Amino acid sequence: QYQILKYPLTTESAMKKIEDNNTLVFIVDLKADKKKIKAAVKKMYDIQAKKVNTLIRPDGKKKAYVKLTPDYDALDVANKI
Amino acid sequence: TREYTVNLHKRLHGCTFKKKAPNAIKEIRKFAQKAMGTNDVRIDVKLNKHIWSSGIRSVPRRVRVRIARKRNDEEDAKEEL
Amino acid sequence: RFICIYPAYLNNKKTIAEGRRIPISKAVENPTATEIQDVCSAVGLNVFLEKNKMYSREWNRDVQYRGRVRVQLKQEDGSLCLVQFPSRKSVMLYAAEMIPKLKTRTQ
Amino acid sequence: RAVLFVGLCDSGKTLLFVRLLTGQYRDTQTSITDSSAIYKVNNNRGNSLTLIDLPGHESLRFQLLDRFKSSARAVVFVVDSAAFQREVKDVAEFLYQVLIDSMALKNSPSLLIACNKQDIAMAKSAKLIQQQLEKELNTLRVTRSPAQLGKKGKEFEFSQLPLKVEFLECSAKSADIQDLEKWLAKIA
Amino acid sequence: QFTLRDMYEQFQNIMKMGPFSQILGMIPGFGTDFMSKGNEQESMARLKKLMTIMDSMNDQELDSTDGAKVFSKQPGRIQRVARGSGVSTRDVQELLTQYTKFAQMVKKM
Amino acid sequence: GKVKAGELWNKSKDDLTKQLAELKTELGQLRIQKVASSGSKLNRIHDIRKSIARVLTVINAKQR
RNA sequence: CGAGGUCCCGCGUACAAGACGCGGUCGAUAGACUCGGGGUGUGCGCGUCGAGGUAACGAGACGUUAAGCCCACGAGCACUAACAGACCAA
RNA sequence: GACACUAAGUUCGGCAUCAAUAUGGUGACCUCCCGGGAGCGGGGGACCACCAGGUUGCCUAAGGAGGGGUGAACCGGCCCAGGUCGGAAACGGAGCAGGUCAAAACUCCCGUGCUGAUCAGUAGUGU
Repeated sequence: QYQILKYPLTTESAMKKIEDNNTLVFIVDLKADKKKIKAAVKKMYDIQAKKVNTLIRPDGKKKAYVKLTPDYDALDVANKI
Repeated sequence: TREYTVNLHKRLHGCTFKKKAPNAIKEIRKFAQKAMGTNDVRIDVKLNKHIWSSGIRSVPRRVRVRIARKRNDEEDAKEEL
Repeated sequence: RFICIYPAYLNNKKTIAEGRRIPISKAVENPTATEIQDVCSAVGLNVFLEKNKMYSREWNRDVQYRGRVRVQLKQEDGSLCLVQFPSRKSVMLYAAEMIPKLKTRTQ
Repeated sequence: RAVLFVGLCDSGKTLLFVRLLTGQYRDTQTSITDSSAIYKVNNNRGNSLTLIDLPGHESLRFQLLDRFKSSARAVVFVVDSAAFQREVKDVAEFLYQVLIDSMALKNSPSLLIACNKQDIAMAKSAKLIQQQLEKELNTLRVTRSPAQLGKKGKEFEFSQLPLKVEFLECSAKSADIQDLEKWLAKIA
Repeated sequence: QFTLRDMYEQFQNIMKMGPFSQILGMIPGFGTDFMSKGNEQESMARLKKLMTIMDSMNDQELDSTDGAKVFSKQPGRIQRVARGSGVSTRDVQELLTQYTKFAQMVKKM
Repeated sequence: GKVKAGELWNKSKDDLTKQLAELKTELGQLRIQKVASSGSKLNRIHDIRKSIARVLTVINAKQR
């Protein structure tokens, strides 16, 4: 069975999104969509997902931009990994 | 460092008229190279503008050029007067 | 109390001041402390090789160029070990002559 | 110390020299050697200077300027103001060497350009002679076939020189040498 | 531009501030076990030996934009430096390689 | 490797699940490290996957 | 063992390449500048006039102006560039 | 008037500037010994280069044993830090860097020899 989340995407752009818009970026698989990404994220990091935006690639994976609630706020969630 | 009157422009009539300006620029370079053995041929933009004043086709018959030699190796730096 | 024999002593490629002790006519190409010991030990001479010692007038630091050889001339009582070997010159020369014969050189 | 009078032939060196020493006129011929004499200055202390008149002939001018230059407290370069227009190039060329010689000296002598023969009608003014000489020395420092004149990138002018340089007008024919005796007093 | 003389000078400054060394151990921010043990005496003796090798070099080699290059084109120079400093040919090439790595990072600094 | 098939069958239904959720965690942390470049030891992040597969296979064979 | 020649440089009475011809400071070979000789047809600006229009404004006319602009020719003129130097040769 | 030729003048480079010797040095190289456990200590011959001031050849139109410089990564000589080598040590050796120099070499500037070029245009003679 395949897992939803693959690994965090760490990049300059992902950092700006974390710091300034408070979102988290992940590599998931291709067909997780989008609900599944939202749920998976919650249950893994104990947070409230407000929205998910998804893109196929190219990489052969899928990228999900997951924005969290303001009280969750995100710099911290990412710091523990 | 001395002031010199470049004809050789007269020679530029031996080339068709729509291209006299580039021929001019070459003649000035060769004039100052010659007389003036110790003279490299950097042409300050002022000279270029002088020749191109009435467009590519209508170069003057003469230009007065102020030129300077430094002595060692043979350079020359040359401008309009 | 043994004596000292540095390859510089037997080197025909060295000048006087560079450490040559025998006439060029008798000197040798590039004697190695090893070869020196190998010909001395094979004549009945008591000798040991000081592999790492280096001759003071030897600017080079390579191997073929270093080492020292020690031979016993007299015996504690005084008698020479081998009548045919009074002096040091005697050994140097004897060596200079026998090395160009070592199989390893005629090869 | 010595005051050297130099200049082209016929500029009036010997007559000025005579006028300064006697107040009179005298006939002269082209000079073939230098002549000298003591001059008591017009100021209170009345300092004495040794005026030295040097031949202007090309074959003698530099040989004698070299011989006396290190003894000079001052140099008076005499110019025929009436013949200036035709002689400009010859004047500038000689002055050039005089400027150079003067600067290469430990204690540079003070230098005057005496625009003589003003009594003649067609005489160019000292102002105009200075102007044309600057323009001319300006070309000479380039064409001249290491001490140099002023700054290479700026048009030559006497003020750029590491030397006291003055211009005045005069006439050796009594004469009109008031300013000259004033200057000689001033530099004594 | 990091020359061999520049490296020589940095080595002088580092050795100089070595003793000193007590005060440096009395300042926080250097993590746990700052300078313990104990390899500061041996480490400095090393820099000094490299300095003695550069003492056998000349001004051209020392002020060259790339001192390692001056020895690549004229390997005879390597032999001289080694003779004068009582060191081996390999030791001089080692210093040269180290200088190369040092200068690389200095421009990367 | 470090976890054999016999040992998986040895374990109780509850121990497989506990072992399962354990392997997942090791995996998740390996992927985090790999994020975030992972210190390691490639042979294991691969073994973690196969281990998990075996457990699931056994859970199925045994009926949980 | 140096007569001449090639290259070179500045140009053509020559010319598709090549060739040919001339000159190279003992110089007028080319350019610049000035003048001569030529082509157009009177410049910008300003002044007066101008049908008129309160005025603003105003096509245009005259004067300054044989002007202005221009030249692939000639002359004067070494100012600039023909430097520097190479090579072949019984 | 104008040109030539000899003598000759100015100037910047113009061109050019021996040979063989004694004595004492410095250096290099070779060759014999004595002493010594090494680094070495001690002593005799030979050759070459150069230097100091000193002769003479019968030597050239001139030719002085003049005064600087540089000394090269090493590749001239000295003094040689460090390090290196021999040594238990004392010391000694090879020696880079650095410094240095009557005495490797190479170069200038000086009287004297040739010698380009320059400027003068005088002295005579000739056309």
